[PDB]
Amino acid sequence: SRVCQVTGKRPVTGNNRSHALNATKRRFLPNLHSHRFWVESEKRFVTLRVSAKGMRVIDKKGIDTVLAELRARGEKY
Amino acid sequence: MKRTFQPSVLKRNRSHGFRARMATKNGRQVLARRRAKGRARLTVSK
Amino acid sequence: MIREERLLKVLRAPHVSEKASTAMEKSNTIVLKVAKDATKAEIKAAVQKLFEVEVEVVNTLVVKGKVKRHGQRIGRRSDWKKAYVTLKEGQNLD
Amino acid sequence: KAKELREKSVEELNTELLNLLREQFNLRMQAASGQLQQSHLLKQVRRDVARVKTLLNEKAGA
Amino acid sequence: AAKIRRDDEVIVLTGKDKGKRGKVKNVLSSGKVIVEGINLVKKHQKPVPALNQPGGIVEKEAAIQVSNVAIFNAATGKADRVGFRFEDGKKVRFFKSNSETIK
RNA sequence: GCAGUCAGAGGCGAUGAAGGACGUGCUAAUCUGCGAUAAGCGUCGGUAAGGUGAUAUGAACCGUUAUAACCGGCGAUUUCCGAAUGGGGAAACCCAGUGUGUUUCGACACACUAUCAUUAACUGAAUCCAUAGGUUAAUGAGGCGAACCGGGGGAACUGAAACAUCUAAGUACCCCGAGGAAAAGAAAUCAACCGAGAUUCCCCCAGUAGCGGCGAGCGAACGGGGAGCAGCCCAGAGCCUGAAUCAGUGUGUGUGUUAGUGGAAGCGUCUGGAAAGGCGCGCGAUACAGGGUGACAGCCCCGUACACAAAAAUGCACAUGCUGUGAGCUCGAUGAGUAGGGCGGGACACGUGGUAUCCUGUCUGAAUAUGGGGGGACCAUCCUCCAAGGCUAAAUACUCCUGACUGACCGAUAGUGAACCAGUACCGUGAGGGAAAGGCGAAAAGAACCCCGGCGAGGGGAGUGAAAAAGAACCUGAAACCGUGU
RNA sequence: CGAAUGCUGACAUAAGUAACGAUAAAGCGGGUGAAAAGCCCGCUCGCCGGAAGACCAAGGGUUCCUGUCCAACGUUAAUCGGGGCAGGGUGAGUCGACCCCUAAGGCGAGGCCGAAAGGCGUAGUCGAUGGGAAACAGGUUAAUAUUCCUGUACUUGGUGUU
RNA sequence: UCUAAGCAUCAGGUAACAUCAAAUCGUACCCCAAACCGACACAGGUGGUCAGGUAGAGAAUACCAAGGCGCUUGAGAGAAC
Ligand SMILES: [Mg+2]
Ligand SMILES: [Mg+2]
Ligand SMILES: [Mg+2]
Ligand SMILES: [Mg+2]
Ligand SMILES: [Mg+2]
Ligand SMILES: [Mg+2]
Ligand SMILES: [Mg+2]
Ligand SMILES: [Mg+2]
Ligand SMILES: [Mg+2]
Ligand SMILES: [Mg+2]
Ligand SMILES: [Mg+2]
Ligand SMILES: [Mg+2]
Ligand SMILES: [Mg+2]
Ligand SMILES: [Mg+2]
Ligand SMILES: [Mg+2]
Ligand SMILES: [Mg+2]
Ligand SMILES: [Mg+2]
Ligand SMILES: [Mg+2]
Ligand SMILES: [Mg+2]
Ligand SMILES: [Mg+2]
Ligand SMILES: [Mg+2]
Ligand SMILES: [Mg+2]
Ligand SMILES: [Mg+2]
Ligand SMILES: [Mg+2]
Ligand SMILES: [Mg+2]
Ligand SMILES: [Mg+2]
Ligand SMILES: [Mg+2]
Ligand SMILES: [Mg+2]
Ligand SMILES: [Mg+2]
Ligand SMILES: [Mg+2]
Ligand SMILES: [Mg+2]
Ligand SMILES: [Mg+2]
Ligand SMILES: [Mg+2]
Ligand SMILES: [Mg+2]
Ligand SMILES: [Mg+2]
Ligand SMILES: [Mg+2]
Ligand SMILES: [Mg+2]
Ligand SMILES: [Mg+2]
Ligand SMILES: [Mg+2]
Ligand SMILES: [Mg+2]
Ligand SMILES: [Mg+2]
Ligand SMILES: [Mg+2]
Ligand SMILES: [Mg+2]
Ligand SMILES: [Mg+2]
Ligand SMILES: [Mg+2]
Ligand SMILES: [Mg+2]
Ligand SMILES: [Mg+2]
Ligand SMILES: [Mg+2]
Ligand SMILES: [Mg+2]
Ligand SMILES: [Mg+2]
Ligand SMILES: [Mg+2]
Ligand SMILES: [Mg+2]
Ligand SMILES: [Mg+2]
Ligand SMILES: [Mg+2]
Ligand SMILES: [Mg+2]
Ligand SMILES: [Mg+2]
Ligand SMILES: [Mg+2]
Ligand SMILES: [Mg+2]
Ligand SMILES: [Mg+2]
Ligand SMILES: [Mg+2]
Ligand SMILES: [Mg+2]
Ligand SMILES: [Mg+2]
Ligand SMILES: [Mg+2]
Ligand SMILES: [Mg+2]
Ligand SMILES: [Mg+2]
Ligand SMILES: [Mg+2]
Repeated sequence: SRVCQVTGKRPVTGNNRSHALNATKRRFLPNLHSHRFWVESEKRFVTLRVSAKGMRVIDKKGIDTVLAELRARGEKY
Repeated sequence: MKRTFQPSVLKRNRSHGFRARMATKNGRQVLARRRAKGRARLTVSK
Repeated sequence: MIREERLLKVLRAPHVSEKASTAMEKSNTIVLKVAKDATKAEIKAAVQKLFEVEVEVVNTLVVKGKVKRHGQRIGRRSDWKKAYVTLKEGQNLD
Repeated sequence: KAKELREKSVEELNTELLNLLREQFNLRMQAASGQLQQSHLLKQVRRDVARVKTLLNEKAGA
Repeated sequence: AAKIRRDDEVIVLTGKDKGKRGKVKNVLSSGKVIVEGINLVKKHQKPVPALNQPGGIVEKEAAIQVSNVAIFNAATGKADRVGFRFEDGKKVRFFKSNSETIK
């Protein structure tokens, strides 16, 4: 699915309100990409399907801190 | 004149039988309906 | 060797009929009433022990039950299995 | 007779289980023809197979 | 649990045969005793080829309610009732009149 | 059948379920029961003179002072299909592999072998170390079921006397996950210069303040009265060392539950087919709740008020040994891609309005106790509070099922669709739809025997019964409708 | 309750009227029987004969064969019947299925994809309507036969030898 | 039919002979029809196989063989239509 793998973002649903306030159902998709991350301790690359908000988290916390959260979550990479 | 019911036991069983009514999520709810209603004959299958 | 407890369940009754009587006095054939899951190697192995008489060959058939009516109500008789055991020469049976 | 068959062994209740089934075979053939006018004897042997089969499982690890 | 038993002598309380003493012959599971001699009815019995009955109009015994009799007391000559006490660690029965044990 | 009240129980399943198929009798069928030990086997208790389930007789037997039968506790056995799990499949079938014991060498019996998840050991590529992967092990999951509960998605008819904002309505329906309840929950909450002190639920406030093509409609809070009550832990170092609490295992010990035990007291006459009725004279009641008995019974029977009971298994409670978890003091820390912001939507009674607050798809982004949030645009002062980590009982919601009791609820075209072998017969390829059908009599005493007739159907006598125009096409027996006689 | 082309059951009317389902067609003698245009036997006559004969598959599911019965069923009567009731009847190494192999197509360990449910698909695993061993003639039952019996064969596997 | 890992003095191969085995299921009856699909004992529908005589080009057609049938209301009369 369109699920970010660090944050856990996901498609959410809303409306397309027009100028006459007609409401039709749409979705809001998350800004997902796939990206190789160099992990210095293991000395390899890791591909993750991560949002642009989630690439900014690995900039803040570190890739070793992030991947520890996904093991304790029970999620595989 | 040819009428709409032209019987065939193999096609009787592949399309409406017990193992067909177990191979999908919706076909299993057909059997759960007919058990709570109380059907003696639960499928087409002899 | 089939176990002695299985050989005591294979045979059920003798079949009585005009055709069953005719083969006994012509073809040296006894016509038995056997179990439904019995097999030709057990029908041969239970006549050769419990009757003490040698068998040539076994011919089996399954008989299908009849649909009857108990007044207004429908019901059906059970299917059973029927063996034509061929005895050997000089072999008479109690 | 499960009070009485309890004073026996696994060696005997295999011999004892084997003589009721010889007896059961000669009752079923006798009731196939019109030669058994005592049909309370089919039920007695079949109920006594069960007492011996019960004592075989009480002995074998129960 | 039961009061009237197989070979008691009863006395009938209601019916066409009120008042006649007699021995019970059996008790059925429907709450009905068949008492010897009392409730005699006539059945037009149909003959059959087998089973060796000549067949006629037989007079025989019919089932009466257990509630419609009572254990006759031989000493008093009346209908009396039945109680349950324990003697010798065994259940017994006695008469509600004069409190003497049925034996 | 229907609607409730009071109290249980709130699940079942790889130790193979729900639902089935096939078998199973002295048995031809169907129903209930059971599973190749097949209307049943053992044991431990209860109880007993009568029994061997139903239509439903018969035959063959068992039992009477205690292993006949029945009732309850704990066991035994429990075919095949079904999550079905060794592979496959047109459910109830088809074909094995491996290992272990016997084999009169023809062959039999027993056990194991799905998948996923986590964990562990043995191994193990490109490629050196590695790693992906590979192979065995142990432990867990899976399926079904009434509503209630929480979350992921989410209509239209309709109303507006048309209709598009709005309504219907976060309703119907689909999906995921629980539990006996769930969820919520210990203030970055309100108040208003006085103060209250988590959550849930009931009554007021109140059709109020407001929202609204300011239309149709939608609709609070503040504060008050009640139900119920409860507060703690971690972002962590010394001193104390098993002291506070919770579960688990055990054991004593109550109290229920699952079979049971005794239980009062009435007769004569009249009518009648039959007395319980009428009329006389009596007795019981801590019991005149109820039911049956040949018409209407406190006293004939079953019970009822009351008084006793458990070898065994088990629920909620107490007490006691128990593994693990740690009280208390002492100083110290104080939840960052977070709060706020721009954009697009959703939630708030509040439709973007002058709109505070909450959630976030997208783009950004602090201060950190001297600091920060809220007080309905916004600012100063004052007040109150400490977000970005968790846990928590009661009051609240519901009924597939169990037991007892009730009704100005129904009485067979009603009440369940079904009082009756009904989700059956029957109709449809299927999903699915879906009936009609209750009453002899007190008891079969259910009509021996003779007669006409085809060894018929049907009728006439006889007999049974209070009644036979109560004769099985059976209580009563209306109307339409059709006849014979005057 | 009198009406809603109301709902269910009963019962009228037309009316003892239309009709009795291919215009291939019947006649008589005898038998059975309570009863014979229709059943059985006999003799004649007519119709089909690339079918209206014989053998199967699919579908059905005992309709098969014999004895008994004529209420209902059969567009009439019925002694007859595919009707009621009871009994009997289906015999395989070689026929068919199973089994071996695959087609279209189906499912699908992991995998990739998707709010959930789910979608597609690799290895594999199913799926005939196609490929893969072998038996003939005569005789026999009321009802089965390449299966039973008589004669004469053939095929594939396990075992033991040399 | 060919070999590779393997196995090498064992397997296994293949020629003769002897021997045992070939299980389980279906098998009746109808099948252009009164038994299947059409509410019906319904002038309808329904795949394959076998293919005698005389005439004939013929599996058309007429008459026949083997074989099977006269189609489950009949009797009269001899108007209109
Ligand atoms: Mg809309
Ligand atoms: Mg043979
Ligand atoms: Mg066979
Ligand atoms: Mg009985
Ligand atoms: Mg499977
Ligand atoms: Mg399996
Ligand atoms: Mg398979
Ligand atoms: Mg609308
Ligand atoms: Mg509209
Ligand atoms: Mg409108
Ligand atoms: Mg909770
Ligand atoms: Mg204050
Ligand atoms: Mg008692
Ligand atoms: Mg009493
Ligand atoms: Mg009485
Ligand atoms: Mg009366
Ligand atoms: Mg944090
Ligand atoms: Mg924000
Ligand atoms: Mg703002
Ligand atoms: Mg916004
Ligand atoms: Mg932000
Ligand atoms: Mg804030
Ligand atoms: Mg203000
Ligand atoms: Mg904080
Ligand atoms: Mg907190
Ligand atoms: Mg009704
Ligand atoms: Mg009535
Ligand atoms: Mg109804
Ligand atoms: Mg049907
Ligand atoms: Mg008569
Ligand atoms: Mg009456
Ligand atoms: Mg009447
Ligand atoms: Mg009338
Ligand atoms: Mg009326
Ligand atoms: Mg009116
Ligand atoms: Mg009317
Ligand atoms: Mg008329
Ligand atoms: Mg006429
Ligand atoms: Mg007319
Ligand atoms: Mg006319
Ligand atoms: Mg006419
Ligand atoms: Mg005609
Ligand atoms: Mg005709
Ligand atoms: Mg004639
Ligand atoms: Mg004729
Ligand atoms: Mg003739
Ligand atoms: Mg022609
Ligand atoms: Mg039949
Ligand atoms: Mg016939
Ligand atoms: Mg017949
Ligand atoms: Mg007649
Ligand atoms: Mg007729
Ligand atoms: Mg017939
Ligand atoms: Mg073959
Ligand atoms: Mg697929
Ligand atoms: Mg998968
Ligand atoms: Mg494939
Ligand atoms: Mg295959
Ligand atoms: Mg084929
Ligand atoms: Mg083939
Ligand atoms: Mg034939
Ligand atoms: Mg045939
Ligand atoms: Mg034909
Ligand atoms: Mg016809
Ligand atoms: Mg036709
Ligand atoms: Mg003319």
